Amino acid sequence: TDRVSVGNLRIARVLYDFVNNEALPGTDIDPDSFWAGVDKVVADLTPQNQALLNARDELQAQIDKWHRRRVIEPIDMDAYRQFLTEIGYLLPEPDDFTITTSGVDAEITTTAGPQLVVPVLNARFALNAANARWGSLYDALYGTDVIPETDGAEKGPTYNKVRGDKVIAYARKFLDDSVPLSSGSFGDATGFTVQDGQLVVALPDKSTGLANPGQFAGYTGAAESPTSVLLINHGLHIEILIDPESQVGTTDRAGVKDVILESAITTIMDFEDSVAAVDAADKVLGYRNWLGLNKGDLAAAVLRVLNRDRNYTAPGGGQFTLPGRSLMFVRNVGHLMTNDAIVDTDGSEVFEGIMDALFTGLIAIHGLKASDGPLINSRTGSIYIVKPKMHGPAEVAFTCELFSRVEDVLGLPQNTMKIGIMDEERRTTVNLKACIKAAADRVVFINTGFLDRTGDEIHTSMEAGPMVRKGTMKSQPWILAYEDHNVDAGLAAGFSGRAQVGKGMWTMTELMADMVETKIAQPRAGASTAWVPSPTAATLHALHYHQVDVAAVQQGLAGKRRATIEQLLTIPLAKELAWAPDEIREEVDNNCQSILGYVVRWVDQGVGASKVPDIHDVALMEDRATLRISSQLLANWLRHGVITSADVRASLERMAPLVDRQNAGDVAYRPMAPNFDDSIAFLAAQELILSGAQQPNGYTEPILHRRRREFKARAAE
Ligand SMILES: O=C(O)CCSc1ccc(Cl)cc1
Ligand SMILES: [Mg+2]
Repeated sequence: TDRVSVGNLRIARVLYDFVNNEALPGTDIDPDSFWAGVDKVVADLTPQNQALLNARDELQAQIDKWHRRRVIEPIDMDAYRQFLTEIGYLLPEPDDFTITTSGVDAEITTTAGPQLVVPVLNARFALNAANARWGSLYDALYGTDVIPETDGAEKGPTYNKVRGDKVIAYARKFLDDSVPLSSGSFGDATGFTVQDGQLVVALPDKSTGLANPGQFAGYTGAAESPTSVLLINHGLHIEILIDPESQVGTTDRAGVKDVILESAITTIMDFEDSVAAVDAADKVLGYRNWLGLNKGDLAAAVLRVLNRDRNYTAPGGGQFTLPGRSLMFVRNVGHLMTNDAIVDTDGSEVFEGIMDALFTGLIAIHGLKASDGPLINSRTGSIYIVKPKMHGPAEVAFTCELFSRVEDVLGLPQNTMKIGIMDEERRTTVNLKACIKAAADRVVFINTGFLDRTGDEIHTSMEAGPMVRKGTMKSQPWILAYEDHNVDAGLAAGFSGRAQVGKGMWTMTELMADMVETKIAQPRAGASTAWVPSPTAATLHALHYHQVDVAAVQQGLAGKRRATIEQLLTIPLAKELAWAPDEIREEVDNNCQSILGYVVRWVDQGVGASKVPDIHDVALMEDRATLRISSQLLANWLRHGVITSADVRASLERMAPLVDRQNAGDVAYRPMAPNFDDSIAFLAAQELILSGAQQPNGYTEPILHRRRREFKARAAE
C-alpha cells in the first residue's frame, strides 16, 4: 500500500513524512534511531497496555455480578467496600509522602489562575488561547452579560456610552478591591505618575499611593506621564492602559483606555475529547498545529500569530519582561483507543496513547528551543502532558514508564515529560493518593474531570439500579466528596507551591454573569486553577483569583480530611418513585438532544467542540465527555425499565429536527431528519445509547470513531 515498513510497524506515509520533514529537523535526533525507538517502545509496552484494559473489563464484570446477585434496598457499604478491596479495585492507601517533581515553570508551581483548554486541530482557536495570557477586561465586561443589558445599557451595533460607563465603574471597583489606594477610590483618580519608584495616584483634592506599595510592579512610557501602569496581586498582573486619545479614554476621568488582566497563564492543547481525529490524516493535522505552536511559527488565516513577551519599566527605572504567552500543556489521548496511523504486520492498529507520547513528546522539544525570538514554552526544560481517563495507580505507573521510555528514544533527561493527572475515573478517585505517588516525580497537576467522572460513575454501578437525572448529578454526595477529596489528596502530597490543583470547565459560554457569580467557589475550595472555555472567560475567571487568596486557602486546608471513602462510594441511585411521567420525558429529550446536538457536528464535520445549543437553547461548550454521560444515563434508564426502547426512538426522532433547526446558520450542515436511517450521525446517536451498557466503562470513542470513519468514506465515493 502506501505505508512505510519499520520493523513490525507499517507507518502511514502522511505521518512518516510529517515526522521526517517537519518534526525531527532541529531536535538533533537521528531519524532512524527515532523510528527504531517507535518500533521498540510499541513492541515492549503494547502487551501491558492491553493487560490494563483487560483488567478494567474484569473488575467491571465482577462489580456487575455483585449487584445482580443481591436484591436488598440499601447498599450495605461495609460489604460493598470489602468486596471492592478483595477484587483489587480499592487498594491500600500508601504512607504520607511529598512529591519531588522539579524543573517546573512558575505558572504551574506557584501562580494560581485560569487554565484554557482548546482543540489542537483548530489552529485559530489554539492561537487565540496561547495569546490569551493577557486579555482586555473592558472587552470582556462590555461584550458579555456581566454588565446587564438593562434599559439604556444594551449592546447595539455601535458603542453605547451608558454601557461603557458601567464597564468603567465595574473595573474601578475591581481595582479598589484588588490593589487598594491608601485613601480614596480609583473611581476618583485623575492621573498616574511614578515618583522616586513610587506609584502616585492623583485625586481631586489630593494625591495618594497604594495601601501596599509592593503591588506596584512597573509601567510604560515616561514616569511623569506613563502610557500604562502595571500592578500585581496574588501573583497575577493587572495593567492600567492610559490614553485619553481613545474611544473610552476621552470619556474617562483619568484618561484610562482599558484594564488588561493576566488571564490564562496556562493552556492545554487538546488531542483528546475536544477534537475529532480518527485516522492518520487527522492526527497529522493535530501534530502539525502542536509543532507550529512549539516552533512559534503557527499562523492562521483570519493573519493570526503568536504574541511576543511584554516589555516594562521597573519601579526603580530598570527594564524587565513578562511572558506574553500562555504556557502550554498538551492533552494526549488515554490508554483505550488504537489508531490506524500505524498498524502492525497483522493489520492490528497501534495504541494511540503510545503514539501521542512519542510524537507530541518529540514535537514539544521545539518548545524548549529558540523560535526564529526566545524559546516559546518551558524555560525550565519541562514537557507537560495531561493524561486523561486513567483507572488506578497501575495505569498511572504505566504512563510514567511510557514517558521514561519515550525520554530515552528522544535523548531527553529522565522526568522531562511531566504528567497532569486527570481524576475523572472512579478507580482513580478512590485510589488517588496512590495515583499521585505512582507519579510522584512527574506530576504537575491533578484535576477533577467531572463530566467524564460522572460517566464512569454511571457505568460502574450500571447494574445497581436507576440513576438520578443528569442535572442532579452535579450536587450528588459522591461528586461533592470527589471534589474535596481531590484537593485533600493534592495538598497532603505537597502540591501547594509545587503542582496545580485544578477543577472543571464552565460550559455555559454566554452565561458569564453566572460564571462570575458562582465559579468563585472553585478557588475558594483551594483550587490553584480551573478550566474556562474561551479567552473571554479566562479574563473574567481571573477576577476570582484576585478576590481569593488561593495560597492562604490551601494553607488553611492542610491536614484536613473532608471526604470519607464511604462518601466517595455513595452511588447516585434515584429514590423510589422519583419522577412523574413528564419529568421522565424531559430528561430523555434532554439527553437525546445533547447526544444528537454533539454527535452531528462530530460525525458530519469532524468538530469535537463548539457552542452547541442545548434543549433550552443555552449555549454549551462541552467535550466528548458529555456524550459519555448522556448515553450512559439513557442506557441506565433503559436497563432498569424507566423508559422503553420506543421512548428512546421517539425522543431521538422528536429531537433530531430541533437540532437540525439549531444548526440553520451553517452552510455545511446536512439535516438528519427526516431520513434518519440515511444519517450516519443519527444512527451513531442511536447506537451510543442502545449499545451504551456494553461499551467498556461507557467510552464512546469506539462507536464514534467507527461512525466518523464511515462518514469520511461515504463522502469520498
Ligand atoms: O475532561 C473532562 O472530563 C471534561 C472537560 S470539559 C471541556 C469542554 C470544552 C473543551 Cl474545548 C475542553 C474541555
Ligand atoms: Mg475528560
